[PDB]
Amino acid sequence: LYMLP
Amino acid sequence: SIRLADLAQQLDAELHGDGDIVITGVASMQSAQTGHITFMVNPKYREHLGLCQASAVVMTQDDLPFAKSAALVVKNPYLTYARMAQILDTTPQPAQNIAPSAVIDATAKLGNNVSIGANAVIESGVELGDNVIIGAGCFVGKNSKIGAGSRLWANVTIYHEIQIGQNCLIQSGTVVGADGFGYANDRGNWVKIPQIGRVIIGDRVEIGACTTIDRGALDDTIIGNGVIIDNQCQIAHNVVIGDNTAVAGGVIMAGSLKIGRYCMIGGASVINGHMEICDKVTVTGMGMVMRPITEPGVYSSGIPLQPNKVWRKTAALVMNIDDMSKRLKSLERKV
Amino acid sequence: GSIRLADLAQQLDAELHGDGDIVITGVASMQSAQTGHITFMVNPKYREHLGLCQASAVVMTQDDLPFAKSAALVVKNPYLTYARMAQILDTTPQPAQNIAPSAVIDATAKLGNNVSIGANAVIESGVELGDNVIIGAGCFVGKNSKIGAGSRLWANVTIYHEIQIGQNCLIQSGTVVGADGFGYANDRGNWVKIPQIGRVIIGDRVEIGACTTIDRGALDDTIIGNGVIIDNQCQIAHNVVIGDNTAVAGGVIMAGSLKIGRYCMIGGASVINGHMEICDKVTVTGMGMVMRPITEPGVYSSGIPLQPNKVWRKTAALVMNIDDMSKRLKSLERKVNQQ
Amino acid sequence: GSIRLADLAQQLDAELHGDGDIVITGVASMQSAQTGHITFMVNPKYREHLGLCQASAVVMTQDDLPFAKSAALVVKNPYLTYARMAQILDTTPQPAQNIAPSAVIDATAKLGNNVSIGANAVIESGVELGDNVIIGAGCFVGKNSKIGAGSRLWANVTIYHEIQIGQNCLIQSGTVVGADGFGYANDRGNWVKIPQIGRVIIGDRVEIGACTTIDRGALDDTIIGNGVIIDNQCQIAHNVVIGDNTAVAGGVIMAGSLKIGRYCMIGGASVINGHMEICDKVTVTGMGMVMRPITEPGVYSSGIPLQPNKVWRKTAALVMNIDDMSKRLKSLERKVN
Ligand SMILES: CC1(C)CC(=O)c2c(nc3nn(-c4ccccc4)c(O)c3c2-c2cccs2)C1
Ligand SMILES: CC1(C)CC(=O)c2c(nc3nn(-c4ccccc4)c(O)c3c2-c2cccs2)C1
Ligand SMILES: [Mg+2]
Ligand SMILES: [Mg+2]
Repeated sequence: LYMLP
Repeated sequence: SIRLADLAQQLDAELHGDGDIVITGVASMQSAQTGHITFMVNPKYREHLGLCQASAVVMTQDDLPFAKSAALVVKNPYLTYARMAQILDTTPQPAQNIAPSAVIDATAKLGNNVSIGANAVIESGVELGDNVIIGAGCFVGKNSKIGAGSRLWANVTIYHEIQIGQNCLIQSGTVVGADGFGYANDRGNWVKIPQIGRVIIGDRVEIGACTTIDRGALDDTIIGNGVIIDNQCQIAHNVVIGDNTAVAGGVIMAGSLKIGRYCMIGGASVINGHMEICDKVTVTGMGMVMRPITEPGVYSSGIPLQPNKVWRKTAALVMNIDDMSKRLKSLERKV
Repeated sequence: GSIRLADLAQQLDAELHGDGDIVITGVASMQSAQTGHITFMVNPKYREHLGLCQASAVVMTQDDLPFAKSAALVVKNPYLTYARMAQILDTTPQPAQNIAPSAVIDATAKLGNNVSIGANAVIESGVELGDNVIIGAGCFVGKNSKIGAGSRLWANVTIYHEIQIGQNCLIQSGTVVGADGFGYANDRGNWVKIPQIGRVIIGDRVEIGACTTIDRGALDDTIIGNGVIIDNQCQIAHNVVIGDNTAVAGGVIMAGSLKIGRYCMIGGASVINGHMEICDKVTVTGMGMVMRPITEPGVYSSGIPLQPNKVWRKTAALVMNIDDMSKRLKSLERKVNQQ
Repeated sequence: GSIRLADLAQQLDAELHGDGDIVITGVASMQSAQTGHITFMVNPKYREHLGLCQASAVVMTQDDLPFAKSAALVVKNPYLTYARMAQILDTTPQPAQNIAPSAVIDATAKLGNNVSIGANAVIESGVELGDNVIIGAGCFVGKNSKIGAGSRLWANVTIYHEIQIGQNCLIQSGTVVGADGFGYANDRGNWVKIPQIGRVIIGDRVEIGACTTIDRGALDDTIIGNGVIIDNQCQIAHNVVIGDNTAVAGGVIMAGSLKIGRYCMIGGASVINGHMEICDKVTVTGMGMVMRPITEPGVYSSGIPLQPNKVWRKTAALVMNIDDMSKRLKSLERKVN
């Protein structure tokens, strides 16, 4: 997901 | 450097091939050479494993038919990678022994195997647990306590009356315990509210670089055990973060926010304060968190990128959406 | 630090009800307060809970007084009185005391009286520190910079050259004042550095948080007015001007040549574009995306808040396709108009 | 350093009109310029205002010349000329001079010629500093890192271990190069730290602003191309690759394994997703929410800008409820047809 690991 | 068989034993992995192979380090699949162990998680890499020049590849059972070298079969290749990387870790320590240029107050208390780097400054009353390492140029303020096995890289600032647990890691440029942003207002003039709370950091906390965590106003800012915080984060006074929560880079949190356990805060999110987020919440990147979150799950916000010509029309229509809504209502009425 | 309750009430201009010989040793929250502590009540909802607070004294209003279960200091404004009394009883240590032998101080620096400079601080040539200035451990203060009387730097603060800081400022650790602005010309794709030979001018009673960056101007100066408070993780580009008494919350980014007037309140993580002006008495709420000048006072906002991710996917897909929605609307209006 | 107008003119490839013996001592803005200063005009609307400028000389174009009220330097590009002449007349000090007695320098560090290292800086074992490198006060340079000739670090910069930095770079204070990025395996809700054993490779002529953080790679490297300029308080995650000559403005957050091509321009406060590619010649305007790969050159934007709060409340509520608006629209379309 967006800006997640 | 370790014999393959000895390594597979420490990793609880089923070895398939020569156990006498000497492994010296970890490498990506594209980069691995003789001596390297690597891993795969994506089945896309199966077809070209004969192009991989690692001595050993960590994989699953479903991968083994495609292996073209010694393999370590395991259920979780990614977790096995984390473990074998710790075993083969090359990272130096922030410091070794106590530097003669360090400046250490006489009333500081140090445990066994404390290392303090060059030109670090340790204030009166500080307590450093066993095996604690303080990088070069750090500052540790009055009466602060750092638990055993914790490590600060170079140029970390810890204020006074801060408490850090065991086996924490804090990267350079980070500031723990600065004043919270607290002011009364006297006819338009700001009046400082001294911030005499503290920061309490649990065990096994990792904090990134150029992150700031403010001390509380009266009671404390609290970071739970196992929390990980990335770079460029702001954690305001009296925030409370529950155990094992992960906060990605550039997240900005306002005062008196409470985050539960096992949350994931995506990069560049903005979380308002005096509110609570329950356990097991994921906020995706750039999330504008305005209201409490009371149910676990994934939450998101933001209108994503478009070609500039398209964006100009999108933003103008959105800005005039009330007119659109009125025209829709007028039309319903007429129809 | 310890003070008789009667002395404290006089310094606060409060009405004392109770034993003025009580010794107060510190401020505490209502939940945490114990013998020797003063606390305060701002929310009369807690009137019925005061018997549970074990503070030696509580700051409250006249309407609150009949509900007290302790010595009470009656005031018009408990919150402002709390600020004042926490200053009187402040336990915050100083960033340094006296002049550390490990400090490195150019022989041409000029110190006033009662200056303190902490361990391993570095002071460049031509620097002037006014009376009672305090430079924390590990700071750097560049050539010819001037820091006015009473101002204080926490540890590991970086001030560049030719910076001017007024009186009674407070700067938190990790902050950098006077770095190069982001200035480049461009010769066929090659960036050509524009030296940034302006300065930063900071007024009096300015408080700056931690890991904040304030760039110097390109020719003329970046200016921060008197009584300005700026939080952590802020970025102030070259040639920004901020008016007196403005407050900037955490993570705010301000592009070059922005002018902000007086008594503004900039909410956290706002993004303020440059070469434009915001007038006096403007509030930008958190995460505000400021693309245009603001010429009237008042409260301004932007941003679409959080939704459940499944809901958000639909919201974002429909918004991104809103031009088609607008075309459908106009077409239907034509039909209803019989054209 | 003071210079004769004719000599400055020669160094600038400028056509001198006026007294070549005028002594120029500094650069100044048009309004601040006094005797001894040189300044420049990029906007021909100031032509009628040149008599109000107290500079000893003005850089302008051939079309401006008839309007001069001072010695003029005629050039094709006054702005580029300004940049060049400000370099010649730069008053910016060096971050250090010579090697301070308080610096702590490991015996195994290799120092080139004419290296300056400021007070209380700390240089680890195996470090190599090329000719004319300057390390500001209070810096840290970790084991085996290499900094090429002419590169300069302002005060209180942190370089970790095994970092390669090229020639003629400039890094502003508070910046951190080579920290550990997020790298964790999840083991039953418990985080297991993965050592980050890749590096950062920064090319030549790179400028990095203040309090910017660049993480090292997990196995392979984070890579900054040549000629890149990066502003303050950017986060560059592990294994990001930024192509040559790209500009990144202040406060940009990039996630891991993002690849940015050459000659991009990333506007301030943008937020860029990882494991994906942005091609050459892309401009993202300020505050861009870049979730998806960008595969065509050009300009991209996002974001709904400020409104009066009373207006914003309706805008945000209507957008949040836009699915219901869309359904109503669909069902009015059926009812009409
Ligand atoms: C200066 C003051 C004493 C009062 C004040 O006005 C203010 C303060 N703290 C804030 N924190 N955040 C914040 C921080 C991080 C994320 C999101 C929000 C704001 O937006 C804040 C504001 C403002 C609200 C609206 C405009 S300024 C403390
Ligand atoms: C590199 C250059 C000489 C020219 C340039 O392109 C540029 C420059 N300064 C900027 N400041 N900000 C900014 C900073 C903070 C908040 C909001 C905006 C930008 O977005 C900037 C940009 C860009 C615009 C669009 C893409 S990059 C200086
Ligand atoms: Mg930000
Ligand atoms: Mg020293």
